[PDB]
Amino acid sequence: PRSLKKGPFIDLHLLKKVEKAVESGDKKPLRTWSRRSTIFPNMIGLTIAVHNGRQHVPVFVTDEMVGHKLGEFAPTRTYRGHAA
Amino acid sequence: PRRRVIGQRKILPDPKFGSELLAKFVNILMVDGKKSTAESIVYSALETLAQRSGKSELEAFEVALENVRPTVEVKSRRVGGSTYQVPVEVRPVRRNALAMRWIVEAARKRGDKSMALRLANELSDAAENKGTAVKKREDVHRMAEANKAF
Amino acid sequence: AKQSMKAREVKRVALADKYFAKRAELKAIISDVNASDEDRWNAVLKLQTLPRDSSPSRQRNRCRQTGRPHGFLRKFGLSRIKVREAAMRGEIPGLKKASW
Amino acid sequence: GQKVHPNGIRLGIVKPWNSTWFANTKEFADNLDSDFKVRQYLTKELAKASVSRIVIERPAKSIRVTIHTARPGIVIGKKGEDVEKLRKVVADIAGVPAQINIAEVRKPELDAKLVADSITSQLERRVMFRRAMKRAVQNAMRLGAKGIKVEVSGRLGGAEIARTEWYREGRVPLHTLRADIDYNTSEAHTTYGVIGVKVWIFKGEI
Amino acid sequence: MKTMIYPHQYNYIRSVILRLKNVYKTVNDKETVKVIQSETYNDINEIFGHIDDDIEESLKVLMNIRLSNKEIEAILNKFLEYVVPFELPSPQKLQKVFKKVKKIKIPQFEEYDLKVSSFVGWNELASNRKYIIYYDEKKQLKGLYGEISNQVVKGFCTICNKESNVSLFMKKSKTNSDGQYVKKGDYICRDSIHCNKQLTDINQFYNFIDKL
RNA sequence: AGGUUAAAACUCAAAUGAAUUGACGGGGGCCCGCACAAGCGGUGGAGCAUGUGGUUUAAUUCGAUGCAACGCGAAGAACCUUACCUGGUCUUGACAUCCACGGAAGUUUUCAGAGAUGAGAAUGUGCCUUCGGGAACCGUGAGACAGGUGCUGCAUGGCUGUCGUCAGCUCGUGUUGUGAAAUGUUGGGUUAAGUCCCGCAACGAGCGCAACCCUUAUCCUUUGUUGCCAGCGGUCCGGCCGGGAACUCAAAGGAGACUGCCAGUGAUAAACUGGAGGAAGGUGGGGAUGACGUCAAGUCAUCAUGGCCCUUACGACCAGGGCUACACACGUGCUACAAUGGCGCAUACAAAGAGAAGCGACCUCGCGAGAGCAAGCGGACCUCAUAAAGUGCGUCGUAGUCCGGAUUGGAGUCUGCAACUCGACUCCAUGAAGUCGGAAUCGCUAGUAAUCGUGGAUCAGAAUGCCACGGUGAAUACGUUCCCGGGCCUU
Ligand SMILES: [K+]
Ligand SMILES: [K+]
Ligand SMILES: [K+]
Ligand SMILES: [K+]
Ligand SMILES: [K+]
Ligand SMILES: [K+]
Ligand SMILES: [K+]
Ligand SMILES: [K+]
Ligand SMILES: [K+]
Ligand SMILES: [K+]
Ligand SMILES: [K+]
Ligand SMILES: [K+]
Ligand SMILES: [Mg+2]
Ligand SMILES: [Mg+2]
Ligand SMILES: [Mg+2]
Ligand SMILES: [Mg+2]
Ligand SMILES: [Mg+2]
Ligand SMILES: [Mg+2]
Ligand SMILES: [Mg+2]
Ligand SMILES: [Mg+2]
Ligand SMILES: [Mg+2]
Ligand SMILES: [Mg+2]
Ligand SMILES: [Mg+2]
Ligand SMILES: [Mg+2]
Repeated sequence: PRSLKKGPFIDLHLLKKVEKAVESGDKKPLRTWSRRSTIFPNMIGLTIAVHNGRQHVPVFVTDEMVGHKLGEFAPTRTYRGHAA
Repeated sequence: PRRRVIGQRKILPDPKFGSELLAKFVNILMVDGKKSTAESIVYSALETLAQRSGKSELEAFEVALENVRPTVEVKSRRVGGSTYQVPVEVRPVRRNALAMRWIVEAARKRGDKSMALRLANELSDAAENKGTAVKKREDVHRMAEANKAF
Repeated sequence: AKQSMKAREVKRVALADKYFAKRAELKAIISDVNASDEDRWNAVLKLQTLPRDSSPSRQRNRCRQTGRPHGFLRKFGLSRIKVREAAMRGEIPGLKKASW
Repeated sequence: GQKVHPNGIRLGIVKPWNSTWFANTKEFADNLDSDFKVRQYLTKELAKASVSRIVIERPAKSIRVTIHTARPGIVIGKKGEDVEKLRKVVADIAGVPAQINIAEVRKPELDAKLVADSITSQLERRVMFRRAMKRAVQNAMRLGAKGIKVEVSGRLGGAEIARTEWYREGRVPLHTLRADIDYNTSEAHTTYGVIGVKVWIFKGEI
Repeated sequence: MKTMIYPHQYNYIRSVILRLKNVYKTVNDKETVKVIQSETYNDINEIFGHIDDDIEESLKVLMNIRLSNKEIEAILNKFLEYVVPFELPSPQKLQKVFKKVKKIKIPQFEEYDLKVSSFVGWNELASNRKYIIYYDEKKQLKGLYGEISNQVVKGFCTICNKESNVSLFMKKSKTNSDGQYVKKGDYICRDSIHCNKQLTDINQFYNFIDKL
């Protein structure tokens, strides 16, 4: 994965959004296209809607989710089974 | 081929025993162009054969070959709705070629740990006419005898 | 290629030249072990702000005559089809059919 | 089947390169692009000049362009006015000091490019394709070509089905490398579509 | 495949469905209702010719006396799918049709409108004419421009045979060398789209064209 | 049994005879080709890589489909690419020309927005200059127009596959035939070859064949550093140094192979067979080179182009997604199934190639991938860069293993704005199928197959593919009865 020397990657717009939400209080789910952004400890307790390409999927950040990209919790491809 | 312009290729004699016959055998035993590996196996096998035989390696090799060598073979010929196996005399060079090939095949099929051991045991069995390679020669002769009419 | 596709490439080359110095500096700050973690963090965020087209990676080599995105040769700056045509006409110096 | 480009195969044997300059990989592509632009400009500007071949050389930092034309005067202009105009534009395109040399082409009937350009012009003028082809063959043989071949392909005569017709006189030995074969092609843009002309001219071995 | 029906046919289907339903609303005698149910059912079947399962389902809902207007709308929407839209000519082709009128301009026509358009007509204020394009029995596109009256009066429209706000439309014959010309026309709806929706018979429009 | 005499309605625009050019035959003759035979190694079974079909999907972009589609266009899809989908946007416009009008261009920054972009601020304000000005380039407004990887490869050009590097295909004139046509081009020998000779109502000619071209095998001449070190001198033992131009090698120019010589055979022929010499022998080896034509074969998505269609959208811009889906079928590969091997340690012998937004040594650090530092080298100089198989020694002992390395968990490295979907690589752990593959099927005649490594293009990164380079190095060809294809003649 990303080098440790480089540190964790997050999109600046998301970082600002998270900080604004934390200060404000409980907020309506944040809408982001930044699937690549890593989930941070500050995000815990905030619902972030991540784009799957066709729609934003609401994701409630938890402690376990920290250290993972937001994209992992939103599925891009839809499969309901072959000949199902 | 149709042109029949094929010519013989020179074969260097085996270094140790100075035999072109043994050099051919190495080439038959050789796999993936690894002549040195093949040469080591042949020389090891011959030594083991010589100790048990109490004869020179080349002499012992020749005795094994003599038993395995086939005088006559059958070539298939299609006549009408059936195919006829036709007995044909084997040329002296081919006799040697078939014998060596059969011994190598026989050695490989044996369950001894090393190829050198497998080869030596097969060569010894060939000398006493108990080898699987000798059985092939017997089978080839038997088939030819049956088809003698053709 | 389409005229737009050729236009896109020109923009990407232009932006890369504009921010070449800035990008190099920022990347150096992140690379340096001695640099403070705060300094690195600020640099990372700044590099994101810079236009994506500024990145040299975004630029894709195209045939200069046709703008073809595949079969490019760096030596001639042309795709295989145009290289062949020029080679036959003798427009490419020193280039001939090779047999060995 | 398909055939090798006659000039391409003979390049470095009996055929010279149009561009003869040395560059490293860094500058090789840039020179090719500049050469293309210069040739493109000159061809458009000197379309009626009966230009056959443009030789681009790059001595030192300068570019020397030699233009082979059947009609040298019209390229030169009056008191070298036209050539000077060309030089200034070429220098701008090249980005380096430019020299323009004009070379007359004698026996324009024996030049493949000039023949091809003539036929295509006639086809656009709606001259019968057969007549244009035959005359070109006849003209070259009179001028002393050892052989000539002319091929015209496309919707000939505005026919819905495209066909290829070829006329050859004398020897045209394409396989012989020492044989000097002048080859060039021209496209005729008509209301029916594109008609392609190919001309081979044999000028003797070696 | 889904049945294909003309726009005028769909308008008839809508009319008969509304008529059929109104019987349920008014008529108190089941016997009389039943007679009309059968008549309408046949008429809808006749237009479709072949009825698919979707049409059959709709027909079943139609047959029920408990049919509702909301249900009718849904049934109509399904029937709209069966309808085939009017084919707009290429802009070049349109100009070829209106050779006399150089640089003729066409307004954007709604896809639904096209689907329900037996004919397409547009009015230009500067022209003071109504430009009508339609496909005849031969199915050749026919384009005609005739003067439309600025005054609007309430009367039965010739094209649709329905009382509506109508403006007199006159078509001029080709001018002779003398300069004599004959204009023949009748009152028609000012809005072509409204008239199209009103029209249930393609023949009525054809008759109007014959009069011109 | 039937015979004989013998209609019509109706229907078709031909039916028919002879001969001609092809094609075809489970007709004939004669040759030939990895065609068979003779061999060697595979594929079809396993796992994995990759393409395709199908299915699925918002979309899984488009094209290629017997041989001659299927590691194909694509010499390299995270974004870009991208042509597709979803959402957010723009309409003389992302890209041109023209005109009017206002601003040098630009340079640095702020906020909002996923971004596109919009609202701002600040700083420049040049260049030419008949102090009329231009044109530099930003704008803004028209409208002619732009734009389209949109459709038709069955409208086309160009280019390509294919039969097939097969030996064919033709024309002029003459002659024959009422004519389509024939002759030449057939015949006797011969060749790899319509190659050649001889004969001959043909006489000639052209395109093919061959040769001319590149490379490899031998030698000579010139040149001698960055390459070489025979004879010397000296040594730090290293061509290392002073030297030598001998040798290797570099790369320019030459020589050499011609059936030339010799013997036999053959029609006092062409030619063939053997032999000598020679580095090389009869096409010495490899390559390039592909006739007239065939398949309305492939490509309107390289490009160009007739026609058609869209033009506030079928054009253009941005973010995210997809092209990587997965009940399944197939093509092509990679790695295995071990002991002719695995592993450990020690130790030999290449060629070819690439490099400045590059190759990067040494040294230091990390288990390692790497990191830091930093030479040299635009290169016979420096770097990539380690050849591997091999060989010696030790160990394993026929086990699903000390075989195999899929899969997965954890921890990292590097490139890149960014590796979630969806990179490569490393470390630790994990340790699947597989024990040699049904019917069937493929390649190969020698430095070949097999096997072993090495490099390059594309490319930020991303090869089991592709292209190229050396190492080691076989088996077998009796032969033409048979199978298949091809050429010529005849029917
Ligand atoms: K009759
Ligand atoms: K297999
Ligand atoms: K074509
Ligand atoms: K003739
Ligand atoms: K006759
Ligand atoms: K087109
Ligand atoms: K996948
Ligand atoms: K593979
Ligand atoms: K396979
Ligand atoms: K990735
Ligand atoms: K790379
Ligand atoms: K025949
Ligand atoms: Mg790229
Ligand atoms: Mg009777
Ligand atoms: Mg398999
Ligand atoms: Mg197609
Ligand atoms: Mg993409
Ligand atoms: Mg075609
Ligand atoms: Mg010939
Ligand atoms: Mg040749
Ligand atoms: Mg086709
Ligand atoms: Mg995108
Ligand atoms: Mg794909
Ligand atoms: Mg022949």
